[PDB]
Amino acid sequence: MTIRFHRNDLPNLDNYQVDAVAIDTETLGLNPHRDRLCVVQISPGDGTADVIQIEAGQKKAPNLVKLLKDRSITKIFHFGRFDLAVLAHAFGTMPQPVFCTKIASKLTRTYTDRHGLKEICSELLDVSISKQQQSSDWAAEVLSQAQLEYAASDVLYLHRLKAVLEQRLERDGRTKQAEACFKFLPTRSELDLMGWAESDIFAH
Amino acid sequence: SMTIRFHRNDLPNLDNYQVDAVAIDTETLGLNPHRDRLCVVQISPGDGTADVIQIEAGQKKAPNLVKLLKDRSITKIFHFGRFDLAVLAHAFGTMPQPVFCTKIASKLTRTYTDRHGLKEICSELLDVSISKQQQSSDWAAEVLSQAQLEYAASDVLYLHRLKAVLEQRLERDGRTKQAEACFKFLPTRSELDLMGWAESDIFAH
Amino acid sequence: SMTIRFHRNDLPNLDNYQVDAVAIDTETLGLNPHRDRLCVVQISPGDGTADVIQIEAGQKKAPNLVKLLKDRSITKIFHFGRFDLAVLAHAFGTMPQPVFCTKIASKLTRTYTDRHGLKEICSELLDVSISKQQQSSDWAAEVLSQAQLEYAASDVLYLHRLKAVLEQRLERDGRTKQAEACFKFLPTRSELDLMGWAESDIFAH
Amino acid sequence: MTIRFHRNDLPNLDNYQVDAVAIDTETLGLNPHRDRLCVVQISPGDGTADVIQIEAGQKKAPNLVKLLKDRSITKIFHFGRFDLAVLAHAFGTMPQPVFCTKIASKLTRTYTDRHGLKEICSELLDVSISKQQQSSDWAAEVLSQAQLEYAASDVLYLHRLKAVLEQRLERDGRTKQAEACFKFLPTRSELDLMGWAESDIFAH
Amino acid sequence: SMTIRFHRNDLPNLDNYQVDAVAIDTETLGLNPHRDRLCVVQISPGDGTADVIQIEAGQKKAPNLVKLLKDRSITKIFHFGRFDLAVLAHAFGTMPQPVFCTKIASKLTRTYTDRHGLKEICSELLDVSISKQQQSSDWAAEVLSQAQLEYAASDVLYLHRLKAVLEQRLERDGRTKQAEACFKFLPTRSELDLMGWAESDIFAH
Amino acid sequence: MTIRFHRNDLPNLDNYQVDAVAIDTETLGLNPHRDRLCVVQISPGDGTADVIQIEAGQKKAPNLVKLLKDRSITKIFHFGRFDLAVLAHAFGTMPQPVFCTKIASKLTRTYTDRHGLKEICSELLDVSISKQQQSSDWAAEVLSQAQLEYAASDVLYLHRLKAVLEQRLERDGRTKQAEACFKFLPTRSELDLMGWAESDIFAH
Amino acid sequence: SMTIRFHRNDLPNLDNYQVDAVAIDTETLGLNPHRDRLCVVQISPGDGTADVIQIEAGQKKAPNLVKLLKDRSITKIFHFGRFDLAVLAHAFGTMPQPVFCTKIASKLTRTYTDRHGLKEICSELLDVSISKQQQSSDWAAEVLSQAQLEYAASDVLYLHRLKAVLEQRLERDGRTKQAEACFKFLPTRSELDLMGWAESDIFAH
Amino acid sequence: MTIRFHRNDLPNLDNYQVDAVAIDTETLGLNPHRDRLCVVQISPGDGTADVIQIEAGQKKAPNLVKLLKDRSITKIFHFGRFDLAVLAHAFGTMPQPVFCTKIASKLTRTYTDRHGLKEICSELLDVSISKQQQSSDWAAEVLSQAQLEYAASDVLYLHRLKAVLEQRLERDGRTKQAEACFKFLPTRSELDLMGWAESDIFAH
Repeated sequence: MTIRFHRNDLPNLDNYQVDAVAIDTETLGLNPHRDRLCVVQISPGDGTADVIQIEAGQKKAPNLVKLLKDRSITKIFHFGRFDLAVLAHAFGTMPQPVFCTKIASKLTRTYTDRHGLKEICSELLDVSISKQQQSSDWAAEVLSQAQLEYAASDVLYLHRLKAVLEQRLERDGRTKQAEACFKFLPTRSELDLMGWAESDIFAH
Repeated sequence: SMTIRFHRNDLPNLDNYQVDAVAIDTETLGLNPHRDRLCVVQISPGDGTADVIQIEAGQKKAPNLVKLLKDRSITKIFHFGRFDLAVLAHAFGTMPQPVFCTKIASKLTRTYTDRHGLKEICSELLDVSISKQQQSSDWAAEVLSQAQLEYAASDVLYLHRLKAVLEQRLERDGRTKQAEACFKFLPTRSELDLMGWAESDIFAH
Repeated sequence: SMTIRFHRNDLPNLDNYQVDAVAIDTETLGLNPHRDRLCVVQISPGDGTADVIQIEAGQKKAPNLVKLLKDRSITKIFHFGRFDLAVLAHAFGTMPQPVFCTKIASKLTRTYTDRHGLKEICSELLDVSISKQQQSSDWAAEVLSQAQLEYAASDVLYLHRLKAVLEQRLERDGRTKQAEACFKFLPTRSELDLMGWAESDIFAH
Repeated sequence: MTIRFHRNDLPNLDNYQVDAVAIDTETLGLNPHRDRLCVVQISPGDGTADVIQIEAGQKKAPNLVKLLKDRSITKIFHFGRFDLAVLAHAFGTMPQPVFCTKIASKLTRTYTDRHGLKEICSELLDVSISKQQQSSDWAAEVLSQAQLEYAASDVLYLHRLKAVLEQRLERDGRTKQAEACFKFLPTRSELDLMGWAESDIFAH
Repeated sequence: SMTIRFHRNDLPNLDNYQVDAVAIDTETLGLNPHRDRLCVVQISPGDGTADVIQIEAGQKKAPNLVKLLKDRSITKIFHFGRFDLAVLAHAFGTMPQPVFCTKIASKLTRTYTDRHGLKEICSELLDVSISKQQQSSDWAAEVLSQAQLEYAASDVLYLHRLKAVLEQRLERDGRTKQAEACFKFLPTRSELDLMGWAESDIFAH
Repeated sequence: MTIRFHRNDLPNLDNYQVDAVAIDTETLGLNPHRDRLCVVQISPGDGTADVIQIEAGQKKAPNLVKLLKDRSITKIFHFGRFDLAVLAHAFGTMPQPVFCTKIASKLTRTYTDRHGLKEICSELLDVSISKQQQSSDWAAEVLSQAQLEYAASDVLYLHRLKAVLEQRLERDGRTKQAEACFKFLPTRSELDLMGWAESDIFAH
Repeated sequence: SMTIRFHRNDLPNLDNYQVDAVAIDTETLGLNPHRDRLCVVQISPGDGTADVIQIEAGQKKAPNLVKLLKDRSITKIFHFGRFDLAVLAHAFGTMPQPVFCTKIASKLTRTYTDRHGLKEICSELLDVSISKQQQSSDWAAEVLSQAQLEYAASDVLYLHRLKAVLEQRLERDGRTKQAEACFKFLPTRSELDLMGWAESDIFAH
Repeated sequence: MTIRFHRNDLPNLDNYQVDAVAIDTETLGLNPHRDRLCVVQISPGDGTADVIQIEAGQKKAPNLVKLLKDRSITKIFHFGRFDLAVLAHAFGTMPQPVFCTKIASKLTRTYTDRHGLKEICSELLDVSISKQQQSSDWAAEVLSQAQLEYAASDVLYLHRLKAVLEQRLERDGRTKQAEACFKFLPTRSELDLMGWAESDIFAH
């Protein structure tokens, strides 16, 4: 497991001369206004990962933000709706464009209600990772090796999941609808930050 | 009279529709577009008049209406947008765009209430009285009554005026861009309903 | 008057019942056929008149009524079919057939509403006003009031007219064969209720 | 396990000179209008099974359809309400007459709320099979040996279950009511396709 | 007037209570007997008159009332039996018995309804109009209004008449013995509420 | 395990010169009007049990009924509300007087919501039995040794449970209330047969 | 008239507020203080008059009002205390204290009801008629109508009178100290709502 | 495990010359008016515990009550809302001031809904204890060694949990709000005894 650890930000973009990046975050909980960003994990898709410890009160991360702003780079998430809100709230940039493997799973894996990251890693790639846990204080001053490996596992496979899901979207005729969902997803996250996190804006 | 113009099948021409936005609603046999056929299309150019078009069973074409639905320079205004877009696309094969939905705009501006129905916003924003949506009409009946024509017309006669108020409120409260993104997605939301996700929020965790 | 004919125990003969379809309802002491006895049978031949028959406690026979229930050439029309078939079979030992149920027919045609009660369909389809089903009558009382006779009669006076409208709608919307299969199954649905499955949908996954 | 694999259709009816056949299907999910038919599995009741891979867009299966139409052949299902809708939607013929082991179980095994196929195979026959899973993309171009065996297991025991359930229906006095349920079941499936899949048509 | 007699603390004597059954209700500060004190006891001998007794804060004794509660030759009739028995036992130390509860009797006879409130049965069985139970009175107030005295009296003025009707119906429908066993258990049901099982059905599986 | 098997009825009351008997039943399910009585199991409290197979349509069991009618003999149940209804429906006699170990548990074991027979056997006596199962067709013509042992286990310990629960009722001051519950229980079962099985008659 | 005084932004001075307790309510764009801005502050000194203060978008200061909110010698009386304290602290940076909440006091005294709204207690305790809280006003509108000023004033004109009654009842029923502890905690309850626990009971098991 | 067992009360306060004590109780169940106090367990925070068996009808415990009344001694609980009500009901003194580790957990461990004592002992201290059980009659005349050890485990770690939680409250900026919750908690328990145990007094 090739994991590069950083404080605050990537040191440069030497490993990020790519057209897509895989991103996840760790926080103090599910409420972005209450629960601060603690870790950003990111992978170029080459089987390596960067795990970035974010300090309390940290307002800037310029190299990461360059990637988030770069419209030629697709930001891949599984927890897209959540992570986009957390990243926009932390550093002021709503990342775009995006691909969400959970939305893509919902639009292709029509035979199940299980769309978690552990499930799709196992089913689509035969890769074993941990489910999302509730046992870590991610604001701890020192993150353990186990925590770095957990964080890295959440981004090491997103490019490969996206490739499979793209094939299935084309096979079953839903590529254009998925793309429209991805175009809307940054707004869905903005609406969550604005005060509609518990409302489906499209409900009757 | 002059307020309501009744037609069979389609608009007769587009003389009244040389406009930048039209207001649309539909009447059907119920809430399931695959089971419940389109029965009426009601449309207004925003001038205080309305066209009420009776749609026949099995009707696959309505070329003049469809020109308006396809015309990207004309905004199609709805209150029941998610539903009506699915019904219209299923009936005639064109997903209307671009759109403005007064229900979504109400949800993003009238933050002090959970009541976003058409009767409520007509009364609150315009002091206009209309009927709530009813469950008492067989809209596939051979003969539509004058009361039914008036009910259908009332659902489109005020949408331009509501849109004007709601646009001002979206700008005042800083939500114009988010509303526009919702309107851009709405045709896909309706497509997903027709495809089999009508009971699912695609953005749920 | 001439509209309502009151009887004890049974019809006196079948002079008014030389017909191809009869309309039937019942009054009981409540919703549980094993606990709550049959108290009234109301029946109409479809000519704007009704017979209201007071049933005694412990009554096991009603031969003239039962001839009609058994006669396969006479369709028994109900609105409360699932319930009334169970009550009648439990009381007199004959499961009536064949049947037409206006509630099932309403569910298969009035696809724009969730309101399928008898008062609603009488008003909507016929412009006829009747009372909704009430919870204020001890139907086992020794004396039935004129108001009670009128209420019971109103539940059967309009079923032929409702059936005519609903048959037309089933044909219009293409569901005649499915409705007929529901009517064929309904006596078994009522038998299953009496057997102990009253709270279970036998077709559930 | 004698499994005969086929593409599209049975090649002939040489193995189907019988009075009853056992049928199940695999699909992309629970919504017949969205989720296509992917596999038809069928057994003559002799301890063998045919597993038929159905192509995307496939409109015909003439030998299978002959069996579905043949009124002298009872079609046995456990998932009857679902499979009848799927088969009618795929090929245009509503199979009849039918026997449903789940309905028969509900009418005889009055001491339990567990009416799944795995449960009744174990209880009535002491046979072990897998429960219905949510881990298979049945639209995959190549089905695995494990998938063929899973599909075959769903039809290999239905004749034997029907024989036991018929004895219990007669013992407890419910044969005629069960038969009326089987006569109505094709209509129940038609009503599902027509738009009433979430409604009990007999509710008050 | 002569219909309502108002008293402080207790009945003045038992001149009006040389009877075989009395009708009782209470008013309190709410539904929790440990928190919400007894404020009024209303009682009638069944002759169309009622005594309304204001109970003081901290009152532990009411000897004349308590003689009636203890007297096993006098049936205490309630509609709100489960509640009032707990309140009275908590206030004065005597669990009243024997009892007849018109609500339980209604549940065992009026099998055609889920409405077993006092206003409903007064109207249906006697054609008597009273108020439903209200939530607008501070019954611990220093001064009780004439309207409050009339409300309290109305809750006991009709219980003998209801009991007579309900006894006849219990006999007609064959449930007298089961009702009597319910009445025998009711004081224990009230004791169990005071002991800490107020939210539990002790007979649940 | 001393188990005496019988068809239809006890042959005599030689083992029942006692002041209390422990009783349970097996049936085709939870609805006494639909689901017939199949087994009566009974113990004198001496570590032995009688298991009585009841035939379809059986209307009499005179020796058992003598015990049910005998007012000098307490009938002990754990499933009292159910078993009393089943026995009264089968043979025409509502047993009395009774003691119910489930009611007694609810009135003493105030620290738990678990009042099943397996739980109280383990907690009060350190005895291990099976929980109530849903896998047996109790109307089968031949009951297995395992079924006889299961049925016997349900009555072998009720006298001992009653003795413990009586001590706890006296310790915590609830003997009189429990006795009133036991006096009412036959009526509660009658009301179930009469049509109130789903209603708490004491509800507001 | 003299009953309602209208102001922009703040009170003009504190001539009417040389008092030991003030009554306060607010109007906003909705229930979420982070999304829905403060639009009106209404305040009364308890003399049958009220000040209604229109708050501008983006307003961060209201120095005269804030002096009252900060003054520990002045009790701030609310009915909607938990909400209004959060709104006021979010708007101007001061958490008002000390406080008296008539809703909490009602819950601790009116133990016979689950209705603790302002309209209900005004009617029951004072025989005063006001409107319930409405969902029909855009309180951020440029122009507030006379009817809106009257509605806002009615929410503060009676709080001193309600507090007087409720204080007497708290003493009568022995709950003064517990109520005071609730009032002391209430500002923290409002802070916890703003911090992200608005949907959580912090004292739940 | 250093456990000192006592009947009725501490014999003296020789082990309690401390500024904070850790307390829990065992009872006959969750309703303080119905279910009597059976055990008080208390620790000075030095790795020892006192387990005090409380008799039926016991009205006094003067040495324990001295600690409960002493305003210079913080009473630490995990089950604070419950234990405060039980102690006040038993002996007449509402303990104050208090610290509740469950409230402190809710205000710091924002990434989880699991705030039980077993969970926080494991996560914050790597200490293993049993969860709260429902298998003990705590009114038994003789408590077992296992019961004494269970009771002691509930107080041996509360001082250490409080120290960790205080650090987290300061780190995340919630010390003052937590202190106000602790000041209100005795009133919350009084309101439970008064008749509001099922109501959130702050609800709209």
